Amino acid sequence: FSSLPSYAAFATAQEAYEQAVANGDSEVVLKKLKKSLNVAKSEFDRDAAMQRKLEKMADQAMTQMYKQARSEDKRAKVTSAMQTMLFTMLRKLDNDALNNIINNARDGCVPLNIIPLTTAAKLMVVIPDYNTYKNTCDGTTFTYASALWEIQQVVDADSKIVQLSEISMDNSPNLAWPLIVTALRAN
Amino acid sequence: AVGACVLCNSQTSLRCGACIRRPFLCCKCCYDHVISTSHKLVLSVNPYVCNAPGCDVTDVTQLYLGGMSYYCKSHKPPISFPLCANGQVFGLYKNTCVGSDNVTDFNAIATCDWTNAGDYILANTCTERLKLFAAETLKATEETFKLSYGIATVREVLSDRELHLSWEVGKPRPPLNRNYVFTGYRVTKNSKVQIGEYTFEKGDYGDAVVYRGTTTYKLNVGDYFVLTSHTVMPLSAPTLVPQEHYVRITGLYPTLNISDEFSSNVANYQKVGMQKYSTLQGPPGTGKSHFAIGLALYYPSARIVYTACSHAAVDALCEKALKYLPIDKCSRIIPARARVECFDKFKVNSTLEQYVFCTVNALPETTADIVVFDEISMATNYDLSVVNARLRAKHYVYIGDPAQLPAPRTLLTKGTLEPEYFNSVCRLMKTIGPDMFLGTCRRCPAEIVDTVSALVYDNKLKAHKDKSAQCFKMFYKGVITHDVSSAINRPQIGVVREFLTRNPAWRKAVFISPYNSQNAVASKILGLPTQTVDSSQGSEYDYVIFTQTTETAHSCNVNRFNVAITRAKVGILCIMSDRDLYDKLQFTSL
Amino acid sequence: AVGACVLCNSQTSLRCGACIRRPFLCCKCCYDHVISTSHKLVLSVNPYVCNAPGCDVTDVTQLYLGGMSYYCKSHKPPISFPLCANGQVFGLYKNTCVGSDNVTDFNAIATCDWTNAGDYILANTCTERLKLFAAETLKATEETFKLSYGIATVREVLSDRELHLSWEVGKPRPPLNRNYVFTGYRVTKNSKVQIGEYTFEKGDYGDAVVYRGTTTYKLNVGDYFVLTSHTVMPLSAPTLVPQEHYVRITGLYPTLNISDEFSSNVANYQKVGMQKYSTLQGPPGTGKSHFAIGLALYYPSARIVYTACSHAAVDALCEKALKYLPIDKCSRIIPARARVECFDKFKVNSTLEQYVFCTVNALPETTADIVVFDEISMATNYDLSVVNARLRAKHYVYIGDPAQLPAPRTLLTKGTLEPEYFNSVCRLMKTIGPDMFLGTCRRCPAEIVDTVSALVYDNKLKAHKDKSAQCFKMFYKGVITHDVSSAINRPQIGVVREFLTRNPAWRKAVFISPYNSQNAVASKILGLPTQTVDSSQGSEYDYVIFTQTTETAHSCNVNRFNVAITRAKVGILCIMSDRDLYDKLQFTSLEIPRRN
Ligand SMILES: Nc1ncnc2c1ncn2[C@@H]1O[C@H](COP(=O)(O)OP(=O)(O)O)[C@@H](O)[C@H]1O
Ligand SMILES: [Zn+2]
Ligand SMILES: [Zn+2]
Ligand SMILES: [Zn+2]
Ligand SMILES: [Zn+2]
Ligand SMILES: [Zn+2]
Ligand SMILES: [Zn+2]
Repeated sequence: FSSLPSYAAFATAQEAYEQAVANGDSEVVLKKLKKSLNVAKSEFDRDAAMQRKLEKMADQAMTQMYKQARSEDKRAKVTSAMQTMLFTMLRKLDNDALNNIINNARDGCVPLNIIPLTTAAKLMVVIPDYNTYKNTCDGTTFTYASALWEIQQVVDADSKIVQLSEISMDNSPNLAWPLIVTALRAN
Repeated sequence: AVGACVLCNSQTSLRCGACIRRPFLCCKCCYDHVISTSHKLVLSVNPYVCNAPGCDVTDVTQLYLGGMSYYCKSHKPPISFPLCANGQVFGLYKNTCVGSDNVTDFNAIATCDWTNAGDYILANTCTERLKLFAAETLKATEETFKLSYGIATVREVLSDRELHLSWEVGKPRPPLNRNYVFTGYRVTKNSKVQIGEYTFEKGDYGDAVVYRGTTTYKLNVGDYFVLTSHTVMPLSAPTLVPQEHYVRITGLYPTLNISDEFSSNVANYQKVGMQKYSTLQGPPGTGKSHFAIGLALYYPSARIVYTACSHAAVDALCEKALKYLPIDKCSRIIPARARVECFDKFKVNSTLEQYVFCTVNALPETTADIVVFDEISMATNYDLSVVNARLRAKHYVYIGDPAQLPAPRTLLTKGTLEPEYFNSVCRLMKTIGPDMFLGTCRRCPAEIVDTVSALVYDNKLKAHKDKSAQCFKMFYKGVITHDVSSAINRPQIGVVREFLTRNPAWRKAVFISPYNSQNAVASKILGLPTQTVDSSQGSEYDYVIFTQTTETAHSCNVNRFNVAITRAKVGILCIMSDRDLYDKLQFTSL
Repeated sequence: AVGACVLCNSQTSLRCGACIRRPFLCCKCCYDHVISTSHKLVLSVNPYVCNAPGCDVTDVTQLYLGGMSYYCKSHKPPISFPLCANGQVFGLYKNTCVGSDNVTDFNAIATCDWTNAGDYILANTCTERLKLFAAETLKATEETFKLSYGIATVREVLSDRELHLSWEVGKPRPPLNRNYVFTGYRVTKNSKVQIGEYTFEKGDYGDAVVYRGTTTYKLNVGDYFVLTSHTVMPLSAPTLVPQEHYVRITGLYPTLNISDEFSSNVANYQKVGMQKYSTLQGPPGTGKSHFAIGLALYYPSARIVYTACSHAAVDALCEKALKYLPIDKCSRIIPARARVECFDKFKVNSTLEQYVFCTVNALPETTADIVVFDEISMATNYDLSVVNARLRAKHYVYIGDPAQLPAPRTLLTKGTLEPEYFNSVCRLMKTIGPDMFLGTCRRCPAEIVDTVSALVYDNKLKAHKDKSAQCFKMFYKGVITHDVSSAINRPQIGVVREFLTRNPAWRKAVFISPYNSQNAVASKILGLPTQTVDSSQGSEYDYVIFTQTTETAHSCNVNRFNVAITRAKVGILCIMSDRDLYDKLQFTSLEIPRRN
């Protein structure tokens, strides 16, 4: 605070006080100087305290209000991301089998656990060992859930392609053994 | 949500309340605007009101920070500061408010009523962004006005296609045409549901109106048809792209030895190529849309899209392109409504084509290589930047003629508008001249070009064909309603009906009537090829019939008549009511 | 994350953000640099700008550190404190920083534009660490300037190796050279997938140029070729190896009396070993690389490395070694790089062969007993520091002529560089002397050797094999069809068209020329395999065709003429307008119709 009315009034009070001190006037003049100095101090108090008090509240209001603007921007970004994910996900399902089994239903509501059971287009099978591999997906094709599936590509744990001819009793203890078998729907 | 200012374009996030479009303003700019205008409402991350519920002061002149919110003096907390800054308004960003003073024009933009030509001419003189904002707010004003239109408190219905219309008292009962959109609302103490997109045109005879809706019931008594308004979207692209000069061709594929009428225009086509764009300023009838198809013949290789203002012009363009260019490389995009018919022979809205056509309001947001636009006079500056935003190509072509009639602009009821100030492009055309010009009206023979060049145009126009000796006139007045009910001259219709037999090849002469009621009643009586001027804009016919109803600022317009006569090919017969206007031309009277 | 002051070697944790290379600086050094230059951006362990939300106060002086974070003056906490004060800047090692006096030159290099010759001489004389920093930032500026050119797009597609270019109007078109590869970006529905790098070559015709691409993908209209970027790695090892001497021949085993054909340099071979490094100056076309092969044969057991700035030069050196040095020999120069076809002889990286020959662009960081560096004028201090970092031997040889073509320095638009200012090797050779001399241009005609001796030399060059058909056909320069920055002069070939079907014996010639694109126009109509003046300096030929361009400052270079005709062995013919040089070159000039 250096450009306030109290600043100027205290400055001229000090000018008068120092002028009369250098003049060396009566003690009553000294008392007048002391009174002027003291009223200049009090006038300078609020004009150098109130503005500082308002400064902090103005600054904190600025900070809170910037934070609110940032919040709104983040909200917009997440909304756009969510809706674009929904729309990009839905467009890889509409097999007519879905319409078929929805219409055949009595009102429309069908349990969730059957939708991937009937309208799915690809099957993934995870296998613990060779013995289980025997009595399940044996040969180039097999059946499960009342349909025909033909094997297409087989990978190991480390995501390396494994040839079907390598899967055998004697060759078994040479592979990572969560074997993943991916297959398609034979119509 | 933060942006730049407009006058100073500094980064800020303040908006005005009373300003209808609510634009971004900086601190100093907003302070100036609220000091000058009567706008006493500012928008920010929150509205500005006296937070005390016992007060409802929204004026920015006085508002006191009540800790975190705004207060009046009667509710101002002790330790609190008014938020009217030192000649600014307190808020988002103050340390980067660049100064700019051209606020007075901006204040006037948010002030005037758009009833005086000074408003419109001043609008087309400010900063680009200010021009866009003015066009946007004008469009919004028009939408608000047309919203406050008639509420047809009807009472009777004739048929499944025909009904009786009656209206309320106080609001403007709008005219009836296929252009407008209406819908009835079932007032049954509830269920005020839309009855469908209902269009309306006046019936054939008497107190009869023909009604057609998207759904069609047999309408009841208590309903009403209110005109709703469509929203206006903001835009960012410039109205006009900058010019750049080149040296060689800009990558276009020619066709050697294709035609002959356009090898002379090959120099003009290359002049277009050596720049980012080019325009066309010439009289109607003389290689306008025809300078177009040959130019396409010069470089018929790129995948392109075009359009036009109205439907007749684009349909004629489609026919011309079919005549010259191969059919299966061109398309015409149609709208969803399509209540007004179009080229009903071509591809039904095939956006996947090499040389595409469409209308102004149904343009897609794809791009092309070149493009041409029709009749800049009929268009505003808003749609120019609209197509600039949605479509961005490497070459642009614009056609137009200042002598043509401009867009309606119905709110301007005072004075005439100079042809240059029709849009920005017309001002540029009249100030810097054309890019290429053609002046020899080819469809009309020498007598018509002589009449138009002697009377309204400059004595420079010429033609290629001699007089066809099919000029005739008529002057007797007739009687009209004189009390609203736009003028209808029935005795002239009767005399035309009685006479026509003597004129053998005039049975299919294109009848002209700018007034909708006369336009309908003429076809109702006999069935001539009825037409209006507005819809004759950019058309052309062997046999035409023009009919002047009475005298008025509309019917006495020089531009209206001269654009009406530029559509004569081999034959025409037209009538007046005005003496000196009858004497002005240089044809045979009879 | 910490380091020693670049101007004090004082440990510190401060680097100037506004400077390019931002090395470590002591508090006093950083204070001086920030208070002198407008570089009000210092990168400490964290940036320094205000931590208040939305405040972008940048100047350190305006910044005050507060509650464990920096602040603007407005957001200052109740206990505030300025950063820049007391002649220092706050940070670690603050009290223990030493301070030196190198503020002015550091500011100059941090603010110079490298366009004027002052930067090179400054970098050629300044402190060793300052030399390294200047070389690093010089190459960085060179890379950034090249990275400001225009993007090449398509106008239409012709074939797998033909295509019309559609440059952006208003952008500097990069020269369609071999060393100009641009990655091909095609954009579809995004699918902003690169299609590989493509280099262009202006054929004998229009915009459709013949191009070589890394991949054989179809050239689509929706594809362009953006410039391929480059990076600069920091260099720490010094440029010049310090000069040492030894009383006895150390690290080298002398042979007795073998290879007497270079007995004029055997005493020189021993004295090179008794010093640490011994540069050698040899006039163009002199017994260069003959000293090298003699020294290599004199020390067969010692491991030796050849080094040349040019791929053509190192190819010439390796061919000379193949002809002379026994094959215990290889030239591990370039695996697949260097569009100019370098060796095709042996391994590129085995590090088991003895006489390993290489180039800076693929130097292996290994060690040998000795190493010889040739063509020491066409290189910069950056590459010298690079090669000194890569290899490290017991004795070093830097053979080169100051009177040759220096490094290109395409930004050297103001003035030029003296043969002493080309690099610090050139400086050391030209301050006190190359501490060696070998002048005998016997492989070139003695007549042209004498004329060169009368051109800019002091008649100290002697040779043999005089005259023959030496001439200079004085044909005026015609129309200059410079499609690229370099000037194409086909009317000069307009008289070479009468030097193609007329000469019964002048067929095995190597046409040298000043400009690269006027060599490209000879490559358009190939009367003989031609080479640019840059591929000269190290391999000579019997006949040399020579056609110049208009009287520009490039073709008129006397050193260019020297290095161009020193590749001739028996005869020479030059096509210049020849306004002044036709009188100093003592050849029997001819005309357009007089060739018999
Ligand atoms: N050079 C020309 N040769 C023959 N006919 C022309 C020529 N230029 C224009 N036309 C005729 O003009 C008609 C189209 O009108 P136009 O001259 O393009 O101006 P606008 O279409 O705006 O009135 C076409 O039917 C065409 O026959
Ligand atoms: Zn306002
Ligand atoms: Zn502003
Ligand atoms: Zn209140
Ligand atoms: Zn710096
Ligand atoms: Zn230091
Ligand atoms: Zn701050």
